[PDB]
Amino acid sequence: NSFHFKEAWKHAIQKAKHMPDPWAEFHLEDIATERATRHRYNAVTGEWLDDEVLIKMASQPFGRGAMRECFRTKKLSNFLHAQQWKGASNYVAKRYIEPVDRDVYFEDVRLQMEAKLWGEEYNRHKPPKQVDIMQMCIIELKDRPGKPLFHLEHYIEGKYIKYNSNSGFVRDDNIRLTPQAFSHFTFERSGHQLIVVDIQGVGDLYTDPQIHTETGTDFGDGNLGVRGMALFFYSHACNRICESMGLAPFDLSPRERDAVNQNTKLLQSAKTILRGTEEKCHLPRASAVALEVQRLNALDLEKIGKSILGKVHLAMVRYHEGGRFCEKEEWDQESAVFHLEHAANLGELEAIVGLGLMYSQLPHHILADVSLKETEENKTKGFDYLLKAAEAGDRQSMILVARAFDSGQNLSPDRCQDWLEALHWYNTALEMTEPRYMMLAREAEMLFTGGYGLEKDPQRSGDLYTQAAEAAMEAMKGRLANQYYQKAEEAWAQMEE
Amino acid sequence: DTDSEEEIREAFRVFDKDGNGYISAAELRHVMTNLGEKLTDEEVDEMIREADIDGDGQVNYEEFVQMMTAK
Ligand SMILES: Nc1ncnc2c1ncn2[C@@H]1O[C@H](COP(=O)(O)OP(=O)(O)OP(=O)(O)O)[C@@H](O)[C@H]1O
Ligand SMILES: Nc1ncnc2c1ncn2[C@@H]1O[C@H](COP(=O)(O)OP(=O)(O)O)[C@@H](O)[C@H]1O
Ligand SMILES: [Ca+2]
Ligand SMILES: [Ca+2]
Ligand SMILES: [Zn+2]
Repeated sequence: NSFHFKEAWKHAIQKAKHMPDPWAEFHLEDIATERATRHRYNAVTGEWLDDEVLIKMASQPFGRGAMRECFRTKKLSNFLHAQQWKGASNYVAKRYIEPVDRDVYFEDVRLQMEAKLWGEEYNRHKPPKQVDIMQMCIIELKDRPGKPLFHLEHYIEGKYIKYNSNSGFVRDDNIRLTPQAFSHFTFERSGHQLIVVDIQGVGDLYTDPQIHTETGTDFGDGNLGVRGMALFFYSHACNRICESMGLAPFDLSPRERDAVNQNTKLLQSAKTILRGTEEKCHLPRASAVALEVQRLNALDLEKIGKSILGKVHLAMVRYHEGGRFCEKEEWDQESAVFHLEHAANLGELEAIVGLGLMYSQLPHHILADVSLKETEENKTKGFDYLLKAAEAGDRQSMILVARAFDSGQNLSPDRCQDWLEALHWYNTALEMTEPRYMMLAREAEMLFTGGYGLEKDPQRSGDLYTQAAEAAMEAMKGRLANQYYQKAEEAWAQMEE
Repeated sequence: DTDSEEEIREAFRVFDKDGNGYISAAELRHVMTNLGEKLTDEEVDEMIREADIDGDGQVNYEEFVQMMTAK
């Protein structure tokens, strides 16, 4: 009921009344008026409102980026009752240089409005400096040839600064903490489902942001998915705003951790100081591997592929292997193995298979050119990873564990040859989908002789030789099927003496 | 009374920098800094808080009118 700042508002209103139009010398009011339909979006309700607007747009662009060109525009307000063109606000109207689908504009609007919602959520935690993402809408010029669509936003006066990109770029010159902390906050608060990066604008008024999502299916072509998240966390050095809100640091390797800690002195000389009213971070997740394995265990439903953080670490591994973090320099294999270990501990089946093959001194796909040192601990670890992958549904790992229990090949020294277990794994492989008749004949041999815990079973040996003969057929191996039928008859002949 | 209302709507558009219908703390900071007014960030956040009756962290047009048309 009391207002002690009314005169501040009114003094500002008077200062603006006598403020010059920054675009006066471009004479946009002299441009022939055009008619357009404005589509504005509400992201909480997911609803679109359209109206008819009048615009005066420059004929030539004032700037162009990689994807869009920008035109200076004046537009009459529909909130005011009778505004004249002398007082119309200034707007930036962006158009894609290469022609795109009409839905790209609406998807970009949804992206920007979602980023704005996330900025508001960040503000609700009482940060030292609040943020805001500018609203962006669409104007359709139905009288121009082709009925072109333009993105429309308000013109922001001041120094336009790019604080970070969507691919790991970070502005270290006169480093600021709010943009990076906001991005990390969006990563954690969304439960690792999205991250808002490409923070750029005037001060803390942001525009043209980018969102990386878990699925990577929405928000256009700038959504690099978990890979984009990795690109952020390879360069993000958590500052005091991150810590004041309880954001766990991302697990970086020693090399990467030192490379991002090299700017800790500049981080300490930043101007953004905390007050203490900063609260702690729809279900949020922490960025640390320990807390994430605690959560995954708390799920209890013994699982694989249930952590986006593991997928981020796997993306880091693949980026290291592809040469994304090294210059025209041998790529860092130790840090790649670090992030592969982390991905494996977080339930990434590809990482588990890769580490099982690497610790077993076997050929592998991911990080193919990396060969790990051979130790007994590494042999046990390789067999354990292969067994975990086999119980997780990997057929290659199932066949390898079967061969380990059969012949001893790649079997951990702490284990023993067990032909019943090898039969179990052979059959688990055969019921999933090297050829079928080979494994069927191996089971038939093992049951014909017996050993290593398995008792001689001529009946099942003959049955499996018959199955292998029927599998040699359906593969154009006639003589092989004939030999398998002969071996089945041999196995059965022992039961009549 | 009619042009006062139009003036109040004009005054709201001065601070609603992005025209979404809500004056945020960042927008007020930007507008104050651009106009040469000398207010600290704490004073800007307190202005938003004072006019924020609903408690969303922002000032809508209704609350802006309540603040402008005051005793
Ligand atoms: N509201 C604004 N106020 C002032 N300058 C702006 C505004 N919006 C954009 N600009 C300027 O226009 C330039 C180009 O537009 P912008 O980068 O947003 O689009 P883009 O071409 O889609 O970008 P990208 O190349 O990153 O995909 C920006 O780098 C910025 O300098
Ligand atoms: N996305 C939206 N959906 C519905 N109404 C909106 C939306 N954004 C803004 N408004 C309303 O429109 C008013 C501003 O209209 P107008 O001045 O014509 O827009 P602009 O300032 O973008 O040119 C705001 O005060 C608010 O009431
Ligand atoms: Ca606003
Ligand atoms: Ca409000
Ligand atoms: Zn951080």
